[PDB]
Amino acid sequence: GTSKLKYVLQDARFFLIKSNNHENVSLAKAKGVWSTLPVNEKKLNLAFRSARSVILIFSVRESGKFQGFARLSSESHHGGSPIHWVLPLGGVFKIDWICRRELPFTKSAHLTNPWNEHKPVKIGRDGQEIELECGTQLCLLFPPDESIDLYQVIHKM
Repeated sequence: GTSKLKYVLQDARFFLIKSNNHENVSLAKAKGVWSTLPVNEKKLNLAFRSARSVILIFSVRESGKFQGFARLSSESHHGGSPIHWVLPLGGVFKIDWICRRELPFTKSAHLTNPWNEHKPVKIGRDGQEIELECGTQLCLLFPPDESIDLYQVIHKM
């Protein structure tokens, strides 16, 4: 169903994450981690303290798709196990995946983001915030990921 998903997204904040390659998203999906440039790191840390859920929605540049979405489970921290990103960096955020399935941009064409001049939600720099209603509807468009159990995510809220 979609009910636990809606509960997790209630009053969440949403951020568009743009990755230059698939390898980094694959690493994030396998290890449950993300890292971003300091300007976005500071914004995500502020959001994590201020909201019940902070949701990252991932898109690989040139792919024409989103690759899934995840919820922050920590602020950024240094000194952990190093991650061999493919680089073109601040701390590491732990994340719990909510959906690991892809969504083509063709299916999000009816959603515009008020915080980016009402451009289609697919358009945005890495770290662009997505307004609550746009972000909720975007997450609800993804195919259901029946491999994930949101019971444990709910307990971290």
